Amino acid sequence: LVETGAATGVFVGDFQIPSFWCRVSDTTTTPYTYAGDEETTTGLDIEVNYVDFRDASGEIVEVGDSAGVRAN
Amino acid sequence: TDEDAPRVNYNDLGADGVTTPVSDQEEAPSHSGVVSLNADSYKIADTVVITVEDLDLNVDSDLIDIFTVVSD
Amino acid sequence: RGTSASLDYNETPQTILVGFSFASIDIQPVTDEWTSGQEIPVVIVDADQNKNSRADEDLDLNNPDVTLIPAL
Amino acid sequence: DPTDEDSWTFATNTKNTTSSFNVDTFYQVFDENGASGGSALTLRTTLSSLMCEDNCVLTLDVDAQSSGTPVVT
Repeated sequence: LVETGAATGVFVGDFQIPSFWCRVSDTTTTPYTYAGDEETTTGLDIEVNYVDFRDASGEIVEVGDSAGVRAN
Repeated sequence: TDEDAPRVNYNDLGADGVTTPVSDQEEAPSHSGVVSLNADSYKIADTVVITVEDLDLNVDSDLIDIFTVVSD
Repeated sequence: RGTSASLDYNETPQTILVGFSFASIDIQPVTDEWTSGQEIPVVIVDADQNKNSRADEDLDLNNPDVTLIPAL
Repeated sequence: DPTDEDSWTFATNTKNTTSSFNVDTFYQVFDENGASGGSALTLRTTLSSLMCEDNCVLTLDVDAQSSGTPVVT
């Protein structure tokens, strides 16, 4: 995440969607336990989650956005 | 904000000869962050761009502020 | 990509941001049809090959530090 | 120098944390043709008395985000 200006307050990042990915079986262990087979990303939703340590009142809240990966 | 707003105090010797301070305060609000994704649908090998509009994440006015991913 | 350094003179720091640039290649035919025995220009625009702002640079095969060369 | 080409050398590492170390400025440690041109003599504690107002000091941070890979050499 890179701030657009010196004091703009807007952060931008980017990356490229892969054809395959490896699912996490159990998130309650460190390190995570991974599945044994790759899966296509097509037909799965993609989401980003941001955690604001300080909202308009100075309290912790989490916000997000979603989108769909498609194929032809 | 309000009674807790940061205030600068300056002790002063007045023209009437009595010592009377002068002061100013300014509120320091916090901001609700939003996160967004540039498109509603992506396809394989499409560039996906993430933006976060949180003014509170700017910690320096001279330098670009950067946040990086953890690999541990 | 995305990481930076900070250089300071006169108590005003400046970031040195590292980034990549999208390239564009385009053959430019002088008239409607490219016929036998006519030179037409080929133009590449990639800021990643401009590694010196005070010098003009050539895409020489023989130099290992030129990472990309056009080919037909 | 009004007649010559002036050369200055800086210690700029702002993360050298050794107790003895300080960011400093030196005058004519080299020439304009990259020769010796003399020894290096401290100016850090005298810059206040030579009319320097926040304008005689160079500092550098090679890895700003402490990612482990230094950006500048």
